[PDB]
Amino acid sequence: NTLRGLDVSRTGSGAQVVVTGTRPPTFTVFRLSGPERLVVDLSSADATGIKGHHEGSGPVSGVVASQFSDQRASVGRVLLALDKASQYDVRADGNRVVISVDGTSQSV
Repeated sequence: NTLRGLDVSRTGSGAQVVVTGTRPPTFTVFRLSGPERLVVDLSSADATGIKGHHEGSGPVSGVVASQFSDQRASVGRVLLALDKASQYDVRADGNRVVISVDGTSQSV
């Protein structure tokens, strides 16, 4: 597999989404509106997270995942419907890709 685990840490200051994988992931993150959404596209690996979204995540209303094929390769799209406006921050560390969804406060 490429993606081996997927974790969501809902908290009031920021919700963290973690995607763990066997190789460093190429990704792109972007926004959509009507409804407010955050979208992550993952290459080589298609990471799908589901049923991990708690009914009390202050940020994430829900998460849908789908993979599409490009030749023998696969692109996975993760879609997070939101409860409030976010400023996402994404960083990689080893085989983990971290996305933290902050509200409107970016630095203390």
